[PDB]
Amino acid sequence: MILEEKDASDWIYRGEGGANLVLAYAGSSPLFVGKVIRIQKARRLTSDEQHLWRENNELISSPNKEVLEQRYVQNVIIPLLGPKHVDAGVRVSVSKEFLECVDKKVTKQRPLARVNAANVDTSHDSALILNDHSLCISVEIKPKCGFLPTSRFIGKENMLKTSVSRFKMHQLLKLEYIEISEESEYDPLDLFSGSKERVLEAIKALYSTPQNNFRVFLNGSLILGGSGESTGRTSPEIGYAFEDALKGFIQSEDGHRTECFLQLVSDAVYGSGVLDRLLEIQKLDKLDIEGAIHCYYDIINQPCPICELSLHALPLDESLKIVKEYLIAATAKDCSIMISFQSRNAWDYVSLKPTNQTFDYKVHFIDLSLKPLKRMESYYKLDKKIISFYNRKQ
Ligand SMILES: [Zn+2]
Repeated sequence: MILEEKDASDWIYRGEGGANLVLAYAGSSPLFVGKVIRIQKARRLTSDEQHLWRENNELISSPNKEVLEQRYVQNVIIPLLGPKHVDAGVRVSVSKEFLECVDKKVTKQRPLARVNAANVDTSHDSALILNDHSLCISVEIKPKCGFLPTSRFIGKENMLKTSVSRFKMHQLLKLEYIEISEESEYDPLDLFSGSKERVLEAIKALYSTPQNNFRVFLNGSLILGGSGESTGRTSPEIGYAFEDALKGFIQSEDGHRTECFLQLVSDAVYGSGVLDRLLEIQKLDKLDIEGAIHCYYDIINQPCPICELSLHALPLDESLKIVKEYLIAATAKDCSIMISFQSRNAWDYVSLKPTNQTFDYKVHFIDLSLKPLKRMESYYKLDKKIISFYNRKQ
């Protein structure tokens, strides 16, 4: 396997983040049918991190960020969340001339949002081939953190943290900085509750105010939510079009499909059990950032600007493990959930009782980033800004 210039006519632009481009397969080859390709963009491990991750040697010995992320997903994440819901991808060889071709294609096809985005990195010789999770109604949920901290290291001035989800508090700061059109009714505690009624309530809230937490795809094309944490509450107009976009797929009368869809997503999520395993990893944040931040300053060997005498007394081994676990928690807190459906016709699944319909589903965790050690400082600063603002507004 080696991709090159004539193969580049087989891939269409799908999307991108800050670091990677995603192209979908448009060709015919039984090899890449239902596959996407992840290509590194140009930009322009540290020893501490190498010391922090020393346990997993392959990770520290990775020659580039692509390999680093794959092995983090494969070697650190998969043992925690299980292979069933995580696709780490298959590395493929790529030629410089393939990449140079993809470059020209991306600059011509990128949406307006992305017209000045970074070039493809043409020095690279590898890309990642992954299953297309959109291929089918696809539902992407960014759930955020689903528990309330109880930590001893949370001081008396910050006690609302013990009472009010980090998400709900953040909404107020977002609304202050004019980043959202209004407060979302979504509560992660509901979604992670293990309660059927509460999950459905969460899904309805996500549908109503998607922000950047709820997107729905038809065959990989956005039919709800999308670019705009800033885009507002689902309007009559948007609601109506979405209802119609569901026609044929959900077999109910005009106007009733949306409610069946929401039920379907709710049943899939609760049924799958995927939130429980995710919640466990979020809870690898055992101390709260207000605890874990002290351990951080002991790893980078610097006086602590926060000072918790006992956290600084720990042996180095135990500090490394705590930050390590916080950082893995941070992956789980910031990942997304992709639920893919297809309807069975009369000739893992969910049923709708009024419809008499059946739906295959698959669930994957996506967006599983390795968090750089240094980010602890910004984890702390954001945390301090969130609570003081909520405190100030109470
Ligand atoms: Zn300290």
